[PDB]
Amino acid sequence: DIQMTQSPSSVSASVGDRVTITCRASQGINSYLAWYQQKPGKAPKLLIYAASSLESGVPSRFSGSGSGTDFTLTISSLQPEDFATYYCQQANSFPLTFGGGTKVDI
Amino acid sequence: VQLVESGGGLVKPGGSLRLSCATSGFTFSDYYMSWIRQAPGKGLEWVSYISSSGSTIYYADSVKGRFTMSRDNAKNSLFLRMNSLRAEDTAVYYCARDQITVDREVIRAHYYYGMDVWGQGTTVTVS
Amino acid sequence: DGVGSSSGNWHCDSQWLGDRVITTSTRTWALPTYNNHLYKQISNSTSGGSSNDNAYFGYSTPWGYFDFNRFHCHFSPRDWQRLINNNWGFRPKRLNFKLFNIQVKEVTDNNGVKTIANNLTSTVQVFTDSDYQLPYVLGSAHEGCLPPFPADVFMIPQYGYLTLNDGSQAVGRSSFYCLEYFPSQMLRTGNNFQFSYEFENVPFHSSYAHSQSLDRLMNPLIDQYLYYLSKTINGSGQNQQTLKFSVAGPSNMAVQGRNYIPGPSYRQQRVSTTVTQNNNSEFAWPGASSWALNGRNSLMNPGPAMASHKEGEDRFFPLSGSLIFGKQGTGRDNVDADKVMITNEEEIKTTNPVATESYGQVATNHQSAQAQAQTGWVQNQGILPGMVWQDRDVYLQGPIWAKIPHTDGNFHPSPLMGGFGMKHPPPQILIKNTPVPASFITQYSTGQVSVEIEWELQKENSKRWNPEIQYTSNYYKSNNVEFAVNTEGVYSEPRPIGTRYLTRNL
Amino acid sequence: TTSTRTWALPTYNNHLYKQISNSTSGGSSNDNAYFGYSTPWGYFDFNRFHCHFSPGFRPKRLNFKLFNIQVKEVTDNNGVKTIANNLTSTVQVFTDSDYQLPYVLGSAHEGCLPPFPADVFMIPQYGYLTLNDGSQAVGRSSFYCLEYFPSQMLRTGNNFQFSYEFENVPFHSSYAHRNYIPGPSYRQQRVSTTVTQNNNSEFAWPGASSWALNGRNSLMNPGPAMASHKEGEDRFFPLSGSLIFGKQGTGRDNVDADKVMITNEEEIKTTNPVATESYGQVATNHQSAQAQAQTGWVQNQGILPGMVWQDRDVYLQGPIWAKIPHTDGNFHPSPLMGGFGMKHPPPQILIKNTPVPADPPTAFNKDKLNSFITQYSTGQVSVEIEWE
Amino acid sequence: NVPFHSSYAHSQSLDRLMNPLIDQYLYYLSKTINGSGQNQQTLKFSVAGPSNMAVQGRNYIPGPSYRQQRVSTTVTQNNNSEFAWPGASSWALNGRNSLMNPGPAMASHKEGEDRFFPLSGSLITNEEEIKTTNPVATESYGQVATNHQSAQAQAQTGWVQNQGILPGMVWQDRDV
Amino acid sequence: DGVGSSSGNWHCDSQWLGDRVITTSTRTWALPT
Amino acid sequence: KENSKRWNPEIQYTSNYYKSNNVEFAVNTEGVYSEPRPIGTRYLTRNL
Amino acid sequence: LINNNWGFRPKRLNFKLFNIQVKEVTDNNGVKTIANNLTSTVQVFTDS
Amino acid sequence: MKHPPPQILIKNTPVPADPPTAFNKDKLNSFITQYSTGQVSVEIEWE
Ligand SMILES: [Ca+2]
Repeated sequence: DIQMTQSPSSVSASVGDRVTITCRASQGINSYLAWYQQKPGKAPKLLIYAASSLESGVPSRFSGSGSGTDFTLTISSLQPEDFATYYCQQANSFPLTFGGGTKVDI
Repeated sequence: VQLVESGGGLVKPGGSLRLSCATSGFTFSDYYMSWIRQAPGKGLEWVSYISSSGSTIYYADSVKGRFTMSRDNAKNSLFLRMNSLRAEDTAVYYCARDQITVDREVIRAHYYYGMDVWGQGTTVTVS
Repeated sequence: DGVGSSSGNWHCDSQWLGDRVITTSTRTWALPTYNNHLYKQISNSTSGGSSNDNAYFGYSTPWGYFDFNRFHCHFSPRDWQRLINNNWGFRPKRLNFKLFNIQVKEVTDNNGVKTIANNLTSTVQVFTDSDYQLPYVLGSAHEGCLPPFPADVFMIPQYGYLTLNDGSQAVGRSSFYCLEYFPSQMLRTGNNFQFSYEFENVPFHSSYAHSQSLDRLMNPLIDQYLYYLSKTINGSGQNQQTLKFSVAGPSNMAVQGRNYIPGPSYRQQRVSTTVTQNNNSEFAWPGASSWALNGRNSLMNPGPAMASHKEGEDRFFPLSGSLIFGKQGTGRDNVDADKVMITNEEEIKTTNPVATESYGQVATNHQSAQAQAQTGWVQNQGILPGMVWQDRDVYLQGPIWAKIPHTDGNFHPSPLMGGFGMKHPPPQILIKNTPVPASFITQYSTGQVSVEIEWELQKENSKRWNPEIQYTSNYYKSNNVEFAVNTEGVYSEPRPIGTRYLTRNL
Repeated sequence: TTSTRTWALPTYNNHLYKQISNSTSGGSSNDNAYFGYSTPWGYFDFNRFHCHFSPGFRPKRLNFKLFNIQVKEVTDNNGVKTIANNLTSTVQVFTDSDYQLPYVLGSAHEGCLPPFPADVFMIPQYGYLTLNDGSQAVGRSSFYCLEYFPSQMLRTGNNFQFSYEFENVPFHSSYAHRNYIPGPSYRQQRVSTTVTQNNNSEFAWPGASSWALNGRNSLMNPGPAMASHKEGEDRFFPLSGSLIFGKQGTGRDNVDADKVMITNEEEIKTTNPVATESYGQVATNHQSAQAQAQTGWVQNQGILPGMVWQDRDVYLQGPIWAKIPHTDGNFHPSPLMGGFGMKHPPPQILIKNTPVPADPPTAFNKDKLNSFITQYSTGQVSVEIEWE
Repeated sequence: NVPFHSSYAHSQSLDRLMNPLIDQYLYYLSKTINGSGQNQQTLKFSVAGPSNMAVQGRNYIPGPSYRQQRVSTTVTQNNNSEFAWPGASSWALNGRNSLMNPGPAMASHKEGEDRFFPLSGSLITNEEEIKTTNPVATESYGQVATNHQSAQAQAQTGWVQNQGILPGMVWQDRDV
Repeated sequence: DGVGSSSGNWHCDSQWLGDRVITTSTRTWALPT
Repeated sequence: KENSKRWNPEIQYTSNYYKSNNVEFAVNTEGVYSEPRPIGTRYLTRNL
Repeated sequence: LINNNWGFRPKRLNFKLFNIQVKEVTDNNGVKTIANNLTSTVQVFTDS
Repeated sequence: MKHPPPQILIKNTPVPADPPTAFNKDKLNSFITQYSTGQVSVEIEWE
């Protein structure tokens, strides 16, 4: 099945910094990629769906791009709320797979 | 929109456990549901996926043949029945729903945009 | 009448009166000069003609034409909802067309800037072919239709036709048509054009779904008086042959005698929405069902009216069986599955066979003590006496009418892409810019076009006790509302809307 | 023709409407799955030829009468049962002339008026089916309450009558007989009345011609109109090809071959293909110096321009009319079990006994009354039909 | 009262009735795999248009067919066997096999081959005029799917030798 | 009138005709003391 | 009568299509009739 | 009514009582019997 | 008022620029720059 890789595994940043998280698939998944942010003790939240589309309610700073094998998640002007683990999942074909995750570090 | 999982418990290996998801705030029949679990200290792992009708169900290779996913439309709830529970089945189990609502007029995959709404989840420990 | 006097108004509304509906649509159009006022021979050779199936020969004309043939041109999404929820049937009755407020323009270019000005003495040639002497291209489901949103200004499509070809070359029987050879009215900035058209009698399109299935029409409480063969053997062993006859009844409903059978089928290959269920090979063309004509293969599209899938299998669709529309802003070539809208034909499952299933089985031999009974699968079945079927549904984005090809014979002329088949459809309406010689002056025209259609309704008297299925907007928060413009002003139709919601008895 | 019979109408389902399905009957099979309702109403069925006839043509007019209403109450004390007249009770009757109810009169069911005028017949219970998914129902399923239709109520002195005019249909052909060719064929398996000629395996269902509709397999019965057998072979009959009638006293299930009457369609051989035989041959290739001309058999054939055919014959015991389903299109609507196809056939005639409750309690209770007086009605029914 | 006999030849063919200059608004399935190799599956869709005219949606289809064996006027092209009767299309009525003559009205031959003629479909008069709406008497009517494709099973088609009437068919009768 | 003649019929119907709807409901009742 | 000029479709009371043991607003196996939910009168829209 | 209308209100009422039946419940020992009483009446008035 | 003086809506009818000369599917986004001026008079009888 299709595997997902997120580099870097973890990242540390200051408020206001620009953070980029990148994950790529073993095989092309078209534009069907979703980004999830999870906070400890809470269920995951969907920030970006279908590679470049931003889920409602989600802040303008969050963004995403890429197609085929390579995808990227970008956070610009990072806030206090933004520190958590982030997962990218390919929604192209079953079984749905998730990336290892990136933990943004204060 | 709200998903509430219940029925999580501590059970010995080989035990049978049934999880439920009570849903409110959205039409239950318009969405495809999926169970997703997260082993402690590890990334989330997809488990099963069921059609709005409940006619079509998909499973992960690991859980195939022992887990049954069911759907009751009249009283909104989603059920996962777990038989032959083994050691690494211990996870926080999440009830989630597809972002794309089922539209009868068109034939399409509903999982393309991911899962917008997730339940709090129920812990399941096997020992 | 005058340069400073408007020759028409903007009439854009629908009136619901009793058993009929009157829709009126006005749009704004622009007419370029095509082919530099020339008739030009075209062929696959100009296109490159990689295959004989795509080989063609024809002519491109300087003329444009008006196409209102889509349902969205005359119906708003609300009006369409009003009609499909409340009515068992509808059909067109009268047609009133108007072309007015003509504004011809002359384009002059100096250096890098182009300056546009009025030309008050120029004319615009418009005529309709009401004897149907020209090739009829309006039943081919082309673009260039009046826009669904009334505030959109649209560009008139160029007229063109095809005649008999041999490869890229023509034959002695091929025809050439000069549209100048027709009488036509010439309009300046004060002239207007109008005509009325009477739809010929057609059956109401059936906007409903059967509440019964063709095979369940029986009384569940009562036995038949017919018998069927229950047992051909008494048990396991040699020489066990016997004849036993059970009566057909509620317990076994499959064996009962029936007066009517489902309609014809031409099997389509099924393709799953979830791709990993599909075969890892290219079967779009090689696995398709087609029909050959004079040595040229043509895909069978959409084909006979059949159910898109069996109950409980929503993911599958016929390879060329259903109508596939585009979403707003979708590319032309090799778009992803999310981009398109694949219509569902499930409402006709009660009386029509599934497009991806065999019609049934037939005996392929004579059984005997030597030979077992053998059955083959029916991949295609023609019309049989005692068949009943539903025509393909019409959609808000879909075509309305087609022209019945003029022939010695036809069967059930209702067009396969849906809508109303007609021997004399609404006539083509041709338009061009009358050339002004300078080599000519670069020129275009702008105008207002209004079309009004009277629709006849068929109400339901139904006695059903429980509530129906209705088309409804979902009530949930969303960034946009369905069937409305977005922040950038782009109107979009998020979904196809079928016509079948209400139910009838079979 | 004019017929008069005596009927008896009981109380079905104890004045209740009830959901039914193959889950209520325990049927596992998917082909036999169904969903529907049973109604307290009964109905009259004269759709068989024997009701109007004793031992070309086509119906014209219809006149129906219901009279001599006698409503009986039944009381049981200990072992004995006492029957008494109830003079104030009513019997409800109406016809569906808008064809708004599911039409069950074309399925060749039982409960028809007796062929012998001295027989007293029991009125059959009315029920219908709706769309089903397995045993469950879908949202498109419709429920009908017949109490929602206006109906005439009859005490013992009241009578009921109405008349119906058959719509134009072609004369039924009752005779026995290149620019033209024989009609279409859908092949049936050939079964022999001499058992030793038959294969020693069970092929009733496995070797039968069928048609699939929404994932369910329906037997092809009786099927398109085709000759039963070639000239000279009378020992063969199509497996699902011909109508089979039971003899008087024949059991319900698994009767021997001598208990049933198998009709033959030998008369239509002149214009129709044999049911158990292939339609013909077609070239399967392009011949050449290296390739021999090859042919293949036509097991099933549809309509072709230039075909002619005869319909299926009608019998004294067979059905008269059917209702053409309401559809966008049809071809040769004449029903396959025989008879006259009609879009507006003779309307269904529905009848039930009005419930008379027992003593209600002396303190108000909101629940519906489940206690009633055991009751039934009986009477005379007459139907008059003009034939051309 | 009879209908007028048609004494004209269509100047158009049933499949070319489209406007050659304009795309359809309908999509077809263009590509089922991304590239060569394992686990490549995808659904790509394209607009039907002038460049590819075979895949466009059409409202009407050619008439019914019952195939005739193809026989050449050049004796050396034909097979060296007696196939007059054995390879001839026929219909059976009450045990007696009747040759199909002339049969349903169909084009005698494809465009470019005038040496071939239907074995029993010809009155040798030529029926090439009706090809515009009618299938060739010696050709299959078309292909149909014979199976459900899957990850295990390739999509399989099969040839239609005879096709009865379908709704939406148009045809020409035989010429006088 | 009399014992053996019905004094009314069963009328359950709904009619839609323009701006008006006519509902009609017939039920069976039992009255104790 | 409703004479709205609203362009986009309304919200309408509808019966859901899904496989279920009973039909809403119908009798069950025992013949008991039941009304599954309370139905309001307010679906169509007006300007304020 | 709800799907296609902005408003409604009742106009005319029409009421009918018919096919009255009066039963008498004679009880002897432990057995209760029901029979028609043809001479009994039912009092019905409306308060207008 | 339940039926106040009605709204009076006005716009300039769009006049497009030169079309591309080869048929395009999209709506026309290029228009001629335009505006309009006029005299408006309203009369009301007061009691
Ligand atoms: Ca549909």
